[PDB]
Amino acid sequence: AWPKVQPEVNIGVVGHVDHGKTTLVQAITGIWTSKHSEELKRGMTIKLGYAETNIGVCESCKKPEAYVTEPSCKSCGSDDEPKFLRRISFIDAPGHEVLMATMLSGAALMDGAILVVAANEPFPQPQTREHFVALGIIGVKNLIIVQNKVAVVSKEEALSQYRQIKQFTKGTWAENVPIIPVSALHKINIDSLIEGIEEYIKTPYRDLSQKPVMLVIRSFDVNKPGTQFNELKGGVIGGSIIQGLFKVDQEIKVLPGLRVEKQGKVSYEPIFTKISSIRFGDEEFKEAKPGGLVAIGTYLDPSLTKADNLLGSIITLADAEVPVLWNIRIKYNLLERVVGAKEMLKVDPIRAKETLMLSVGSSTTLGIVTSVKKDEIEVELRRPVAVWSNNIRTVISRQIAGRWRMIGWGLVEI
Ligand SMILES: Nc1nc2c(ncn2[C@@H]2O[C@H](COP(=O)(O)OP(=O)(O)CP(=O)(O)O)[C@@H](O)[C@H]2O)c(=O)[nH]1
Ligand SMILES: [Mg+2]
Ligand code: NA
Repeated sequence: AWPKVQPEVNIGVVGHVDHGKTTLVQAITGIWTSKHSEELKRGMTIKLGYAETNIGVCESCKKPEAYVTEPSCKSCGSDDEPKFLRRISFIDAPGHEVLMATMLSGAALMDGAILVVAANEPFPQPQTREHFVALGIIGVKNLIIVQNKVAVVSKEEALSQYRQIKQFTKGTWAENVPIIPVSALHKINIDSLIEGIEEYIKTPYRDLSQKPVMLVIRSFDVNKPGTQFNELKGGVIGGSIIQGLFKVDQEIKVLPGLRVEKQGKVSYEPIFTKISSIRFGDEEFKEAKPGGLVAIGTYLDPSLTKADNLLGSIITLADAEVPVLWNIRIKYNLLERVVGAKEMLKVDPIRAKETLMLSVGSSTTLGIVTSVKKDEIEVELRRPVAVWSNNIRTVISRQIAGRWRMIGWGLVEI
């Protein structure tokens, strides 16, 4: 039988609005990632979506069909069990331009990515570009480009767009990135995509001796309403471990922590707690490593974790030394153009006292520029940010025409 293990790798799913990211994840995993009522109602991804699957291979059968997502080789005429390869998981990002920040958050959790390009829409759409560039900037470079919805266009049209994609990636880090055509909705050529995932998105090496750091994207109260107080379960915090590993019963802290109000005056203080449980999907474990989205059960009052209250926090061991900063210095570079805009726009240089949006790990924070130089800016933040290492990538956004747009990136210097 196949072992029950945590996912060992995170694959982002990005691309322009309605190009079929969520349906693609469903075609691969059998799971629809949209869990929130507002998402199902409006017909869009809003929060980061998540889904897991095992990946195996039928060793006597021919590829790519030999690749499977369940322990069966019957589809190639074998009664033998397929060889288990690994468990993988998907970080399903929203495509809407207004939700770019959320994509950025998700990108901090990705080991690799699939860029979904609809074959029946003109390439390259604004968020195709913005997500692509974001991936490059952040360093998520194990990329597969998927042409989705090919079953509604002729082979000729698909090939025309394929040529466009090669032209686009030529001269960039993605020049030799593979392009794989599928229909997510009708489940066509999915096997080729699985094969591509095995070939192009290897599980990266993990140095488990590093200090444990988890980036937080979820937090919730798992109690049913009208639950008896003496049966109230502790708050749960969800996210991905980007380095090291966590274990049940470890003393941990959430940084920057909780918002404290003292007569209108606002500060943040670390939340200290203890790991009471560890879960990936429907399975419980004793330890949690990079790869997958983990649910950390704690002894926290559920009111503290309710409704993603802790989104953008990090979790570390209680004794870790981590700067929590209300001002940061960033060694930066700007893009030439606002790639996410419908109409072409040049990026203006950073101006003093300008308000910018900074993406750091899973966090998104507004700040005011207090110093501008050619290679460096300094920023006074509205809320503090936890900086767990030197030279963490940040992505810089500017409000253009009422919309926050990515305009550059940098390294947080401590
Ligand atoms: N014809 C066809 N339609 C598809 C395919 N994949 C998705 N769609 C359609 O596109 C629409 C949006 O699909 P969805 O998977 O939600 O796209 P999405 O990119 O996740 C939307 P968002 O950007 O808000 O997260 C749906 O009507 C869906 O049926 C496909 O392979 N072929
Ligand atoms: Mg979606
Ligand atoms: Na990564």
